[PDB]
Amino acid sequence: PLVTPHTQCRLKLLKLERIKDYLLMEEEFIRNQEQMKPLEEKQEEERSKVDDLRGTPMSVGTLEEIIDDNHAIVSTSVGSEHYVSILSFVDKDLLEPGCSVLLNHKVHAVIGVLMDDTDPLVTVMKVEKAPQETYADIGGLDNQIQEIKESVELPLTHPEYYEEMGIKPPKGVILYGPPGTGKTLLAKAVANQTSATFLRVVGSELIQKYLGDGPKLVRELFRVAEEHAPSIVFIDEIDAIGTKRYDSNSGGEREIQRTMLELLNQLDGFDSRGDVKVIMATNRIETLDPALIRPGRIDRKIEFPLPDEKTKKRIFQIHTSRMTLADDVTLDDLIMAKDDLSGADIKAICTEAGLMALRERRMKVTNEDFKKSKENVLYKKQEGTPEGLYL
Amino acid sequence: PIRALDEGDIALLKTYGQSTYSRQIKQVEDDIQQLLKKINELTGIKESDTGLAPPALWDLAADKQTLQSEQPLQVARCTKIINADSEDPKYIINVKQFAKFVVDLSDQVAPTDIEEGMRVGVDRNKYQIHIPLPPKIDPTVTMMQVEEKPDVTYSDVGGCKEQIEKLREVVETPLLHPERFVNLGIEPPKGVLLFGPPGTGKTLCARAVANRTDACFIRVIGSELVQKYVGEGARMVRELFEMARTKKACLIFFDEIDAIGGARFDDGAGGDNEVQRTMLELINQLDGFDPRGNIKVLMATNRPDTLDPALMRPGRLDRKIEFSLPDLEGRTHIFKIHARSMSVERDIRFELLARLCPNSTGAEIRSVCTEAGMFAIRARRKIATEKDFLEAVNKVIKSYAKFSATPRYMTYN
Amino acid sequence: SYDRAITVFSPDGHLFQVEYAQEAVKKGSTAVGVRGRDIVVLGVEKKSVAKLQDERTVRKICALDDNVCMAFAGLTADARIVINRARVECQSHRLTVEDPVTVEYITRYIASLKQRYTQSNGRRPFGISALIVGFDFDGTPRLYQTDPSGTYHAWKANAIGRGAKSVREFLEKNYTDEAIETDDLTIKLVIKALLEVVQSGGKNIELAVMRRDQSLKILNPEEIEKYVAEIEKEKEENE
Amino acid sequence: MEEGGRDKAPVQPQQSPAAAPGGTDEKPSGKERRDAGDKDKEQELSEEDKQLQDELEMLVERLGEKDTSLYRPALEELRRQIRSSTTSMTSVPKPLKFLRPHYGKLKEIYENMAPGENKRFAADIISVLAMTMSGERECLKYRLVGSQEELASWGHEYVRHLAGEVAKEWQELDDAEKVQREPLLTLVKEIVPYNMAHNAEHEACDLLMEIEQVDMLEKDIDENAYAKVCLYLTSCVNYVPEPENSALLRCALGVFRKFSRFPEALRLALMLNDMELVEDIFTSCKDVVVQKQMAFMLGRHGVFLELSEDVEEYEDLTEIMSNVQLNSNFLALARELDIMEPKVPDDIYKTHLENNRFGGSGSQVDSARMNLASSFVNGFVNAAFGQDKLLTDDGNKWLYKNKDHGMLSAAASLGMILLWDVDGGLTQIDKYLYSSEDYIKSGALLACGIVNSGVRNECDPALALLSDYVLHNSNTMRLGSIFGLGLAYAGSNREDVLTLLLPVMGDSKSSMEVAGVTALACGMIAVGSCNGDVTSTILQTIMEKSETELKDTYARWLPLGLGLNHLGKGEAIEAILAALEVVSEPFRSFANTLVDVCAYAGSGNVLKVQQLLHICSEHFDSKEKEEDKDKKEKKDKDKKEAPADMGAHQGVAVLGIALIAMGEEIGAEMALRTFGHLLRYGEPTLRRAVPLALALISVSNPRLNILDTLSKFSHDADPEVSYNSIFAMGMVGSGTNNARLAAMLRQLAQYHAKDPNNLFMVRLAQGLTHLGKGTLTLCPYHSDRQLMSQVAVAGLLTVLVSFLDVRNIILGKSHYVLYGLVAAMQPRMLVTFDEELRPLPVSVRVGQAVDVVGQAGKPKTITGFQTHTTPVLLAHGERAELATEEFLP
Amino acid sequence: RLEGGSGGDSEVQRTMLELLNQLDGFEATKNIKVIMATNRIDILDSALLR
Ligand SMILES: Nc1ncnc2c1ncn2[C@@H]1O[C@H](COP(=O)(O)OP(=O)(O)OP(=O)(O)O)[C@@H](O)[C@H]1O
Ligand SMILES: Nc1ncnc2c1ncn2[C@@H]1O[C@H](COP(=O)(O)OP(=O)(O)OP(=O)(O)O)[C@@H](O)[C@H]1O
Ligand SMILES: [Mg+2]
Ligand SMILES: [Mg+2]
Repeated sequence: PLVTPHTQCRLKLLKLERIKDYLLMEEEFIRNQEQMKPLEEKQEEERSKVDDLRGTPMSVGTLEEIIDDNHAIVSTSVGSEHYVSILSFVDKDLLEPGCSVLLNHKVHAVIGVLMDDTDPLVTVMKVEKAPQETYADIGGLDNQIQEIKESVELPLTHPEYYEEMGIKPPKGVILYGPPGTGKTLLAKAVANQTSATFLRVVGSELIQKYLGDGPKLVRELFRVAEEHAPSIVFIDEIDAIGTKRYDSNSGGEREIQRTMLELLNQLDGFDSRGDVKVIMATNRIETLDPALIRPGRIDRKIEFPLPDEKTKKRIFQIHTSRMTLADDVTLDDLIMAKDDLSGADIKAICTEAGLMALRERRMKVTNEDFKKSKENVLYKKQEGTPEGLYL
Repeated sequence: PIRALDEGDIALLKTYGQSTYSRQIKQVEDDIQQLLKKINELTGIKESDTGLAPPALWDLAADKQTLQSEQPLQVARCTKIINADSEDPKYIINVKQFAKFVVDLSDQVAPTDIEEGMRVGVDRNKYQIHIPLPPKIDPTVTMMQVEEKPDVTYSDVGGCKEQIEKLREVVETPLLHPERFVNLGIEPPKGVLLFGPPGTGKTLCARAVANRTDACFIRVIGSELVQKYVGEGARMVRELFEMARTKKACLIFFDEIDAIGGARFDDGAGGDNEVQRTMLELINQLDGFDPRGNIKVLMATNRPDTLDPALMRPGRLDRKIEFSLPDLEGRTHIFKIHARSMSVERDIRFELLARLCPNSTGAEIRSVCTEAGMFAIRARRKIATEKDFLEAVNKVIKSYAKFSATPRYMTYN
Repeated sequence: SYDRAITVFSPDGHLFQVEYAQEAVKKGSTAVGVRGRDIVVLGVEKKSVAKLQDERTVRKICALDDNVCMAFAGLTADARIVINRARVECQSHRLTVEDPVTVEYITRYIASLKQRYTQSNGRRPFGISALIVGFDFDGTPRLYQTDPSGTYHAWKANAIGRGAKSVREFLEKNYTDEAIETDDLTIKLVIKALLEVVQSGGKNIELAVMRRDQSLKILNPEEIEKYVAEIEKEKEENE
Repeated sequence: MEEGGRDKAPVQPQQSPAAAPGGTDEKPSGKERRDAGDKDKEQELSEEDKQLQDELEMLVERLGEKDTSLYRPALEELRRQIRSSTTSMTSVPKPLKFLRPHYGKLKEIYENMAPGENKRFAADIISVLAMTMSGERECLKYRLVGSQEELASWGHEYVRHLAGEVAKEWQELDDAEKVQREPLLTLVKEIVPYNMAHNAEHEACDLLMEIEQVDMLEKDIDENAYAKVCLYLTSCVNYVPEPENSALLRCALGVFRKFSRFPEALRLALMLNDMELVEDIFTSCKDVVVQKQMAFMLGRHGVFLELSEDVEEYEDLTEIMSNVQLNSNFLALARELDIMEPKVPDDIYKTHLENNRFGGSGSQVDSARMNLASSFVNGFVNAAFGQDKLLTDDGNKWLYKNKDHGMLSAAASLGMILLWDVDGGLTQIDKYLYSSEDYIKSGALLACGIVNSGVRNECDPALALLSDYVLHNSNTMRLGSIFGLGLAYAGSNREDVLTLLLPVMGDSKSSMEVAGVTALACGMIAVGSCNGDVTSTILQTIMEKSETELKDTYARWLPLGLGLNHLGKGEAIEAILAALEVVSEPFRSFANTLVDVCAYAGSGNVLKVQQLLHICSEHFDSKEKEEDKDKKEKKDKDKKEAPADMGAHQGVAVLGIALIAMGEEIGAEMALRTFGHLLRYGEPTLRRAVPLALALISVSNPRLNILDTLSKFSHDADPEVSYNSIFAMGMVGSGTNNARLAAMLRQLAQYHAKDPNNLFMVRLAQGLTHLGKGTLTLCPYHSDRQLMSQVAVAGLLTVLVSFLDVRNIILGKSHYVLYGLVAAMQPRMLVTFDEELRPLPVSVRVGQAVDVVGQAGKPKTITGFQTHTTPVLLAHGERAELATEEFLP
Repeated sequence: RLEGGSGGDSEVQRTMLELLNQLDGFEATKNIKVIMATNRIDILDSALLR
């Protein structure tokens, strides 16, 4: 992530060709690795007959009980239960009733044991790519940047400060405020610069219709996060997962309400927790369940207000990084004159003014682009409130 | 009158300004992302190796014995027996998934141990009984017998000198002195509900009695009772209330019984039907015919208003212990619990801190104790001062509890 | 939850409908005021003329008696009743007792009239806050303030309106214990205080002073422009 | 689509150049005046860079391309003015008249005759007219000429001054970030004759500006971070005179032309050392120019400052040599007893207290080889004045109890207790010296070289350790005497005691470990000349190693001093020297990869890195040259630690996947010493990737291979929270991971991270990036261990006292004459700023704020404020001079 | 987004939050463009109008 000239300079032509040099050599070295292997023994006769000892259509079974005389009991998908033997090379130390095993068809015998057993709905929610830029991308939020770093990055990088006072770091963080402020960016910048793994949850993702399929996916969600790295979980749009827990008249409302009541249990209920951090985000905060807002579950409440006349300059500066800017413009024209508008408004102004230059056959962008752009973006919010009663 | 695109004017744009390094820098970034892919499929080293033992011990088995245990060994199934008839086998056997057969015993059996309701090994071809089995134990109650001590002493539940006193009477005292109840002529209650505001200490009292129990203690995961199949959740209730009768005096802790049934209604003709069958099965094995004897039930909830009056009846839930907020003497004891194990100044007072938390819980007090040390890491200190806690009270409570009353305060001094 | 009544209490002892009246004060234009050695001064901001009206009917600074002033915030309707009522009391006091009216006596009348106006149901309280400035009580300069709850109170430098928290924090680091003599210096303190306006256009400041012996002296936008020039003269020492 | 009606320019410049063949002949006025009316108007419709779409430039050539093909060549009688009207008007649209094979024909309109002063109609326009087109000429057209035919025709002759005025025009029009476009122009034009381009561009830059030097100045050194061998040879010496001739910032000479010492010429920086002795200005820049010249990148400068001004201007030499060294001892004496230091912590051993209740009882460990590691509770913590009377009684008993190699080891630990000392360091040894034993005196007198290491004053050039050496008829008296003095005089390149210790090589007394460390002792001294050392080593190498096919005591020690005597030059003559000198059998051609890449410390020479892979890649090699593929991988570890993190991410990407993944003996035995050589800072990417292969011990191999990778997994200094890994692996490492073999090792790894609170700079990067070695002192250890049997006997000479080039620690002191100032410094996560808007904010981590002797840390360019100007070198270096000036109200 | 209680609707919002997020979630999509057309400008929600 070092393309730091950020412009059409020969350095970025030199830097990226270095990256081309190392990856081509990494290709050619592993190309030589599968080339110059004169070693053949296959399996020195042991695993080769074993791979022929097991059946070729390997099937999947489920343990019920363990009769340890090398002759146990299993269960199929339909529930057909078979007094099968153990056909060796399996240590009887990691097989428990519930752990799924590997079976045959002709004799149904236990050949291996199936590992990791993840239902392929939670593996979709496992992020592999760092999407966007680092903390230097966003346009100045540094009082609240230092807040989220105290609970996520700093306890993982340097947990020597906390043992000197015996204080565990906070676990839950709410991001709340008006829309268009930077909630989704602050999660993506953390997921960029991190060392542990990352999990994203899009709102109504853990909602199904089979009346028990809802809460069952939540158990496997925290199970995967606990079994893997000391990592964090980002669950966004939790306004569709909690509203004050009232009792009413609809029957599909309860399997909604029950799944959202056992997330409470997995979070800060019994046993312990492990090193799992949870980051949650909404637009509205007052319509939530007060059982989730209490500390023990969430220890940080972070406001994201609409910007000022000072850090707004940093918003216009970053979104006008790589565009040909004519020297006629003043950034403080649109900032000081109008004092209402979000950070997502400013990105729309910079894109619209660039469209106005091609609209009148230009490359550079003058003040007259921003005069028409600041109009056209802002005409989507109504005229006003009250008349001059107050003075 | 605004139109500014024509195919000739397209060729104006992509030649003006850095014609030298435009594609020269771009396709270098393009084919390296292609090369990010072409490394990955060239590696291909996924390697989901499992099942295999260390390859230095099974060598004796997979020489001939594995081939000796293919054709002579049997793929026999297990079943259940209804009954038998005299002078003959005449064995009537079901599967509950397959059909019901009437079969013969084999030669390798003793005809005495073919008692009714017994799991037996059954042939696949002629379906003869070969091997009788030990009875089935339920697999998921074994998963939720705790077999583990969570470490919370009664000295950490401060502010609750009387709620523990009520809870000591029901759980601990008949299990250690079952004399004074009989020697006066009373009976102890058998069901205690816990209700009140959240974060008040519901889980702590349940976590602390799992420490000092000297008895069978069963945590019950609440949403395991709700299943996909019809009647499956009601069968899970039964296996729980059978094995409790086997051993003596086992403890069962439910938690958030708001989820497993709160109200019985039917106006739109449907809804939470399967939840009601599991919930009413819980009732009839709680009171009814065959009283349970020595089974103590603890429940805890945050929303006690929305529960069924069938559970509100004493005889099922007998003692209503509620948790409130500690007045002042409770909170001053709570600060001394959660801040004794941290590097503080040895001269500060805590009663001034308990003033400034008027309507607060035990969770909110601990959040102040954790936050005050976080201000010490904002600066460069290793001990907490008085103003560290005073800023932490404004950070936790006053940042969310009041914003109009603090600046415009001049109605009260 | 429970407010919707001026007679009910909260479970933690509050009157939210009284507290909501102070929220209506924060929609008003800011007005500041200090006292000095002899000359008291108060200024208002946010004139914002709209190209088609006469500006002598939008006045926010009035005089109750010959030696007491008034500046307010909130909404314009409720201020007109309080101003017109206070002119009667500061005149009927002179009839019953032949003295002139002190600046302390008229603020207790405004607070007590707003007091009983809060107690009875079906009486919406006044959503205004006022500044009473008068060097009347035997050559002594004073300034008080009010509150929609009905609590008269004395400061030495005051700010109200939309943005009072910045100005009141500004004056604490600016009001010297050195008394601002050479009273154009004290007037330049207010123009420096009102320089932190919501937009600071320069020509939206209406400062009104009183030399404690004459009547009210409304400043013109040529003398006030001279004081805005010398504020930029002292600002040249930053480089 | 509102076309039509206002298409004036697609009609009349569509007709009048179409009437130009209709009015060239038989119309002498219409040939000229309509051309001039075409020329100025097409010139005028391009000068505003606010209409890129030109109503002529992509409207006329639809017929005008076929016109110009019949107007410019086919006229054949071109006048003196009509060529200045044709070529001035028709060389403008030719980048867009023609497609991508324009690159051979930017001349068939232009270079018929370049009309006059082509910037006359191209001055105020940035690049739309011809300046992009000028770069198109220098890209392809000049390079094919200047590939072998630089000295050539008009394509070079006028093109020189044509590129001269264009390079002036980049810093003329707007003076924007197109300043850096001039090195984009100067290096593409005549890539190898860059200096022939730069010599005109040096003098043009000297008269260009004195404020717009510095961002182009750092643009050069960013391009000089990696190049070809000849480009790094060329543009670094072009970099030198710009703060010498244009400006006189000039305090960036000494270290930032140590950049240019080894590549261009060793005497050239000595002529720049002469240029140091020219600009003797005042004292303050002179002071900190010569602060680095002793113990920051090299020593050996104490012979050139005893000339005719020996009062104070040349009496800084001994002050540089040992007094500011002793003022640095006054840091560890005064300032570091003040911050966090009593004489004996001695309690990282005591931090193993909670283990005795973890699982019942304790007191089960009674291994005698743990008592080797018991010396490092006293040994490592007592660096920088951890002086101990009777706290060495754990040493004093175990010295007189058993363990002859530990008698040498505990005696060698006394030199680490008194490090950087000359005042009373020998007096501490003398009371613990006279025991009349072989092992006791050979460890103590080797430690005497450690005490005066970095001093190089008159302590014992041949006094003590030469008299220790001539005592030999026997064991380590023969060995341990030559090692300490070459360790002490490693910073020097003195010839005399090298010739005193050359008959150690010429004795042919066949003690093998003595001759091996003899190559290591002479290797630490010199890096340049004295080819007779290369002669002396290979004579005994051909005598001894030819009559054997055996252990790496031959191989790990004897070619290594050859590589240390020829370290750091990418000339590739040293490979022609060494590899053709030892043309031999392949077990002696193990040494082929040593002196090849020891001259290749750090640069971008990726063509070497592929021959560092492709020759001996895998081959599966049934136990014959497996040492060579490890040592070929050993030389992959360097040429990776200096490219300032550009290849470090690529190094951890390759060596994580390729070897430890799809390897064998190369990966699972040796390939973790990269991480024990790449960085010593620590970060949880590689710090957690090593216990992926360590918690999985993979015990089927001789597991001390993987437990060697345990050992220098803790080869990251600057103490951390890594105690969680080592103590928990020490808990499983007591019973399992047998305490007979590595109970020394895990606690060697445990006790080395908290060596001392401070003094962790062992990582070969000073100022920003220059080497300053540590290489000649470190690299023997990672060459020493990649096997076994030196965990018991022979490597105990090495494993204690191998690397001893720790150069202090932080950048807090002020030294303003009386040394009373402390100032206000502001420490931050390091710079990222390369080219952005004007005043580029230097850093980003504003939270930390100290005043005085605060730590260095991994990426810290610590700045200062409060208008103290800090006008010393403006590049840091931990002995700032800090004058005072405040003329800005 | 209306209130809770037995009013408004949850499930209409449950679908709406996914439309609110598959084009503006953690993963930004490319080369997919949406067109929305309706009257009643002031009564659609102020989270997809941003
Ligand atoms: N402080 C900021 N600096 C720079 N860019 C910003 C900032 N705030 C918002 N943006 C812009 O807003 C977009 C991100 O939207 P944001 O993270 O505000 O969504 P959100 O808060 O999740 O909105 P919603 O709550 O409606 O889903 C980015 O494209 C970014 O360019
Ligand atoms: N009376 C108390 N004394 C000391 N600590 C307390 C007390 N009450 C609560 N706490 C602290 O608050 C934390 C959270 O309390 P807990 O979650 O047990 O409350 P709860 O009533 O069980 O919450 P819920 O009703 O949501 O289940 C506990 O970890 C405990 O440390
Ligand atoms: Mg969002
Ligand atoms: Mg609880």
